[PDB]
Amino acid sequence: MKLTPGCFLWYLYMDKIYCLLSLRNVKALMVYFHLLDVHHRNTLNDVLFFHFLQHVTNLNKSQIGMIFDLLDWTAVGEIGFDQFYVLICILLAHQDHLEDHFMYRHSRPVFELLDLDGEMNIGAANFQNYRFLFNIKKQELRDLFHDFDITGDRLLNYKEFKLYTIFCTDKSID
Amino acid sequence: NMFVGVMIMHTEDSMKKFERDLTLERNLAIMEEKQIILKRQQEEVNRLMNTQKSG
Amino acid sequence: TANVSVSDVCEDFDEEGKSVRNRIRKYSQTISIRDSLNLEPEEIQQQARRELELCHGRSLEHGEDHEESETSLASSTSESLIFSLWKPHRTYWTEQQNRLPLPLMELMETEVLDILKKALITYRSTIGRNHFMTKELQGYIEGIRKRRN
Repeated sequence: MKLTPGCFLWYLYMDKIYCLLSLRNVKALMVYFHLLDVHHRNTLNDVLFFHFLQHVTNLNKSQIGMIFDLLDWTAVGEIGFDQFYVLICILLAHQDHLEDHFMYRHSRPVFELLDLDGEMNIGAANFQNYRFLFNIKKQELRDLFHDFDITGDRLLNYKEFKLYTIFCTDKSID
Repeated sequence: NMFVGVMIMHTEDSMKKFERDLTLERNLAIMEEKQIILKRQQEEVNRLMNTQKSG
Repeated sequence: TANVSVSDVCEDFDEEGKSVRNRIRKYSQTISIRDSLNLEPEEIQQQARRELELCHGRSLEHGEDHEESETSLASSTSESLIFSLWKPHRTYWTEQQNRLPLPLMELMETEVLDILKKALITYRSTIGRNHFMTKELQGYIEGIRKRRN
């Protein structure tokens, strides 16, 4: 198989969702994950993940720890190969201008990445974590939160988040 | 007791209408900003269609 | 030592249909001319970039792939990445033409396998979470992997 049928379908979905499918990006990510995972137990330690983040993206230690905590939903103290691949695809050279539109497109559900609690609601801590992950002004984030909170309860539903993402994508395309 | 009750909900009924008017003004501003956004989007769509027709 | 087959490394990997062997031969001829004329490295790189741009910029009516290639080469970062990808592949094909495979490749493979085994043992066995030697070994392994990648 071409590195499992599930990952093949994920690569096909990424190619259908992105203008450029690159060349062996998933293979390079798998090679980097194999290099990071010393024991080759399909998992990586927090220290190894922070070392890889400092070597590649040169992110802060607190930001790397927050990203690892958000990615590892199992809370087992380790990050899997699939989690590392998902994080790499979410980053996708975030310094580029088109990476902002790629992150606005996000993924198929495009809600659970922001909703760390998982109760179909994104809080102020989740908004701050998203603003730490992707650079954005605090005033702009507050204005976006106020615009999204139509009911004034400071809670974002899945349909409201989808509508906001669609409006942002339409504004960016136009 | 009559003085305290009279004052209590005289001020309650005074600020209730004030807060309702302030929330109505905020809702009017929100509706107007949504209308401006919609008109801007429609103008952008029409301009894109005109450019595609003329190109 | 790329340790790759010449027939797989020069199988016209370019999507424009241009001959990779002919492009490498033209690049080698240009490099020989520059070496005879004592050209500087910056001028040599500029000439190689111009040659790659000319190879990509064929007649624009013969397919829109050439126009897209020229538009990509008109940039800086994408053009530099394309030139770097073409130059390493050209060097690998040129080395594989005459005689690439040779000794010390098995030595490098054995060294990589030994490093992987040592890293696996160190990651599997960790008695002390606050120990210094294990942390230093893991950090050195991570740095070596980052430098290799």
